[PDB]
Amino acid sequence: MYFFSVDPRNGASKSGDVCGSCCCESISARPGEVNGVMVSYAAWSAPLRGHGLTNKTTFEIDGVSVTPPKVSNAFGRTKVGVVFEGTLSDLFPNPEGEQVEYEISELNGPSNGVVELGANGAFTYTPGALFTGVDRFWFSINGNIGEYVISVDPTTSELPQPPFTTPVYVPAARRSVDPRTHVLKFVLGVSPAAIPGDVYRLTVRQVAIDCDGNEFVHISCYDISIGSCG
Amino acid sequence: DALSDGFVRLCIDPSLNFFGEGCKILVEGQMTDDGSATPDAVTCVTSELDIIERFGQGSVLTESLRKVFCTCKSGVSVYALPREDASVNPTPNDYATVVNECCFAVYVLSSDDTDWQENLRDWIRSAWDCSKPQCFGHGYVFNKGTLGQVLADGDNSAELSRLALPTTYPVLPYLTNAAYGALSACSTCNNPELNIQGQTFGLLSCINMPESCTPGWTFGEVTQLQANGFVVSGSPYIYNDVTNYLRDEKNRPNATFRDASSRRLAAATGVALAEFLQQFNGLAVFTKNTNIRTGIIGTNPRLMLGKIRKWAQDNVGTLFSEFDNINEDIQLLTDFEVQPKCVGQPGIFHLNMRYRPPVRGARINVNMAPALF
Amino acid sequence: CNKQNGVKNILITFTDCDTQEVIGPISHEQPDDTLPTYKNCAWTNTALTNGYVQRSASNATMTLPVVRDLRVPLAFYQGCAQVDVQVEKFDGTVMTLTEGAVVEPEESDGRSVTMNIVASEIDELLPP
Amino acid sequence: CNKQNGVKNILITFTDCDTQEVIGPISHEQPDDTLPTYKNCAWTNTALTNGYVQRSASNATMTLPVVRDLRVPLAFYQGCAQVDVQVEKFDGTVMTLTEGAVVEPEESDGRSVTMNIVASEIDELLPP
Repeated sequence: MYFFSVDPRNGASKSGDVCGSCCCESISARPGEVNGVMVSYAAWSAPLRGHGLTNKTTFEIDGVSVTPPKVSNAFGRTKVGVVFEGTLSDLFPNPEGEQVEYEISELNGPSNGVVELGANGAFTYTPGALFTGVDRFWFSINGNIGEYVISVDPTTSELPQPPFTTPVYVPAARRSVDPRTHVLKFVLGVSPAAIPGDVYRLTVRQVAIDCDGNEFVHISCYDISIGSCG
Repeated sequence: DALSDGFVRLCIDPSLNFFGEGCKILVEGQMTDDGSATPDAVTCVTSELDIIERFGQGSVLTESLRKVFCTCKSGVSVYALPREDASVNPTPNDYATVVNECCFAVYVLSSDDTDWQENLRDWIRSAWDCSKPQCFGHGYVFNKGTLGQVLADGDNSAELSRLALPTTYPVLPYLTNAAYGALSACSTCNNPELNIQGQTFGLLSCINMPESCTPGWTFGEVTQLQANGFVVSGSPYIYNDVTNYLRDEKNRPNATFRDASSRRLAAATGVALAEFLQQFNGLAVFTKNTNIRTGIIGTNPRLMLGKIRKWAQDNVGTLFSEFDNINEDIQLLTDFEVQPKCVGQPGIFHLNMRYRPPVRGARINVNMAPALF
Repeated sequence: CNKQNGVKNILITFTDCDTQEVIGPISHEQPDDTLPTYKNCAWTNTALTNGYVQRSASNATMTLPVVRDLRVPLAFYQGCAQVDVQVEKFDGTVMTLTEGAVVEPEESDGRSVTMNIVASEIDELLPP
Repeated sequence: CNKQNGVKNILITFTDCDTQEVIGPISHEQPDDTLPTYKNCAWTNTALTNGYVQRSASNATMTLPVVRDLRVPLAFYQGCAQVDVQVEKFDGTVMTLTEGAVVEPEESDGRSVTMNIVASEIDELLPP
């Protein structure tokens, strides 16, 4: 669990501005992990004697070094109870001539089904009986990692399309704030397809509140460094 | 013969390096097609084996690099960022990706694109303040034209030395700029303090300018853009080797980071301070009831401040000047108190120190008064 | 005011002058009520005549009694190891010392030594 | 301040009479309490009979003990290079000697040399 103490935006910080520094904080992450981050706004919100923070936090993800992926992702659809078939060769546009070692990691496999990988870029997915939702599984074509999404329908018409989860993301609703101790908690999820060495930037906009209901904004920045083996 | 039982291995070799080459210098410019090299990718360049094969016959980068190798031939592991062609000169912004962790001290850009120069400035700056493995280094670039333009084609950017060139300057700017940067780099590898100026040390060797009887910038316009930070060159020697730094946030009068030497010294002190602080790793920090127990490797903020002040007061004289008030400049602003026992993460002990480079020699204006008896 | 005289923390770092291996910084405990002594000025004076004085160069000294730590060999206290010491009093003062050298070793009994450290300069941090 | 007999700065500049290389001006530190000693009058005197004296030509001498700087070779102090020395006392006096030559070198141990410098003339500055 990461723990950060926020700039109090008082004065001493960065000798006023003379210094400046304020280089965004560091967050080391590993592809596949799902960690938790806490930030203590006390040093900034304690002098502002009022009703602490509010549940109006905002996040943003932008990549400063991305290394676009080699293998593309894919989406498929099927009904409940009926077995699904698919190929795994048309997802790897190879510029050079080489061999394709298809693989499905047992760690990041499906959740409500079973997949049998074919001998030549094929796969058979039997979904879990008496189930209707979405399913994902992560393939490793020649080392390059990608995800395959399957939508099982409740046999009636159709299910919508999920948004193909990003390398780094923050869960939709898993954030919280304790107005008693001025602490904001959230989760940081790293997809198994994030390439080591890439660097993303996360900016957090948190709003406090005075004694009468007005607002006080604060913005902070962190660099998520996608590294391998820790 | 002898030497037929081992215990000696003669390795006669006319060419052989044993100097722990250092001081990397990145040179960047335009190529031409024939250069068999990947555009937009930091390339190492061993020696003058590849003249145009991977650079290009006529490429400005080729000629600049040639001048660079001419100036000095020792200890500088030259590099290259061969930007492609487009006239609308190419304006890269890629640098962050392109030049990754590798810490090139001296940057040499061969162009007059204010945009390109500004981008290089930004990269160097973002390297100084932020960036992990704290890189370092000054940037060298030229600027040519008439007073008005050159005087108004430079901001308070301290990360660059803008060699000013007259509109009639009868040389290709690229050559002179490259030469200057190269010489500075080669000289300041072991010792940074050396002010590259005047005739003796700062005489650009490989320029062979055609001797004339009238300069470009005359005394007036010179005196003018010496207050305004520029690197006026008179073979031609260099003097007033300063950077385009005139003003801190608003209080214009400021002379700390004027001389390039000051900047290089600041870098040398940064790396030394880092290697010093490295000792303060993997130990305790009793910060509530400081009573460090017998037989434990521990410290408290006060002892830290003590040791820091000690180191500082020791290094006084060579790395920086005498602190006016050492108990104000040094400050080990910590945050440990915030950190609760319900988590282990230590390590925010930021330190902020002031800087006043060692005072040097300058104008010694004399006034002789002849007389008789 | 002037809170009680006395020492609170004593830190010592040993560096063997042969293998350049470093140990510490370790804490220590006073063996009795006496306190370490100091002399900061690196220039002693000598009484000349008629009020004048000869200002020559000299060394900043420090005398410090400590209880031997049962994991550091006794030789490291007797002057076979370069030492860096730091003392902090109750009133807030701290005295740091780097590249010290134990001079004039005195015979000890194995549990309480009195080291006569000599260094180029001792630095203070007069309390806030 | 006034009334302090002692040295404050000692500058030495070495020039090799073989390769014409220059080193300095490097500062030095006194090894003990002895001060550098001087003689400015370049004319020695000899006691004749009945109040007279034979005024002959002589040199300006200087005796200077200094700690060898671990960057300059020892040979430069033993009379193998031309030296340019310049001293300043605490009371303001500063004595300059150029193009001196170390005469009659003495044995040394490697850390404290005693130079007997001979020169044509020494100048004093006589604090205001």
